[PDB]
Amino acid sequence: HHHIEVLLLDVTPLSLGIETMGGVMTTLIAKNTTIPTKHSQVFSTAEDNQSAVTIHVLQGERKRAADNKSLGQFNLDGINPAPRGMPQIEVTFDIDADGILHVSAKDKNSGKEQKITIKANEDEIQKMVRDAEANAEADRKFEELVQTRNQGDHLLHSTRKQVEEAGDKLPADDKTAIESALTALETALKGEDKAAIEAKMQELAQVSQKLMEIAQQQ
Amino acid sequence: HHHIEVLLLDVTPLSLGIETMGGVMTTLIAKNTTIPTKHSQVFSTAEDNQSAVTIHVLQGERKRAADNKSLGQFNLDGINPAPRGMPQIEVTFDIDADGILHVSAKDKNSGKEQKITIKASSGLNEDEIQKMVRDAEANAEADRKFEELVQTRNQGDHLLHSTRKQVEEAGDKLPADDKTAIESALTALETALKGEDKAAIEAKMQELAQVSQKLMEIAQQQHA
Ligand SMILES: [Ca+2]
Ligand SMILES: [Ca+2]
Ligand SMILES: [Ca+2]
Repeated sequence: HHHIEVLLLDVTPLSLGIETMGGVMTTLIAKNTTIPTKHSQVFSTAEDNQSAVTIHVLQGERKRAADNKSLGQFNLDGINPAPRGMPQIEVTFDIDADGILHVSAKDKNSGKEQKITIKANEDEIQKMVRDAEANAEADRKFEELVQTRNQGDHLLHSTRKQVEEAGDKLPADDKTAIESALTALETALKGEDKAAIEAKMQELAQVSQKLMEIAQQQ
Repeated sequence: HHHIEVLLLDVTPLSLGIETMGGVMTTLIAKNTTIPTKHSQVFSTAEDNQSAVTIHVLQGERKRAADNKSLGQFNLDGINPAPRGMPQIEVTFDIDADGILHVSAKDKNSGKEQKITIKASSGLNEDEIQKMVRDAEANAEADRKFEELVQTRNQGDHLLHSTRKQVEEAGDKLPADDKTAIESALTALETALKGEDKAAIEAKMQELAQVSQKLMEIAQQQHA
């Protein structure tokens, strides 16, 4: 008989994750995930030629990083120069039967690896859960906003880089409309309105058609 | 000394897991998990001295394994003899940036390892994805009931086998009335396991506990 059975030794009381760009908690191990378990996800740099990243370990159901429990922090340095998004940093959360959490960060290109060990009531747990359930909508809105923001900032930077290396190819009126749309996006990014930013991204995208060809023709 | 960001925004459309004992889907990677990601969990054999396990890979939200889509299957052979629950088999689901799912299984005692690669589009299409979601919300209560029933059944099966082993395990320092009453409770439990009622089975487990004091004592002395 070829059957396999689930070992259930324990469950996690709260979500476990790391802080990512925009000050948001990104979950590696969700609440009520069976223990022992090993989850890992791949992340990247937020800047061109960024040489190091900070892993800030968080516990809780809130979306804003400061609104959760801070478990620990460590750095991964020696990341080889590359555009943002290029380096691949694998972050692993490993929970054993002892309930002891191990967090590691590993660069796949350079092989460099760093890690920490994190040790460790019901009233505080339930307070965190209730507090999360009370603010749930604001938290969701914040999360979506952050994602939209990072996307927009990316769009802004990339479009400006291609505009600078475009000339003198890129024509007059196109460059004017593009720069105006870029300014518009930049102002939208400071706001709390997700829809306005989506709108500005779309607007910048619709005056940007020629840029693609120009960069492609070399 | 700067910010770290999510590499891809892509997420898994449906849960990914394997079939476990009782024909139930156990999820390794939940629906809407960001990619690339790697999840691993430890499982074991369901029978004594079992030499192999079948890893049956499933995609979907249903609790009955067959109600989900089968992605692929492979066997992990060469498992050294041991009681059920003893071998430690680590199953890993790894989705890369390309969205390709790699499933591996490794027995820790024997070091044996087997794996398969599952391509995208060997899963459900967008329409099928939405259909699966609807079907799961429609059947959620029944699926949950089936799942709980399966867990209860497996606990009961364990108790049955273990108690019968204790009788087998010496096991006749056990007197007249006791062996009979225990075997009767075991038969009652075993027939209850055939039923669809979780509470009835739990009841038979407790009742079996009420006839087992002498077994407990004898075994306690023999081990100690
Ligand atoms: Ca099975
Ligand atoms: Ca994960
Ligand atoms: Ca950060």
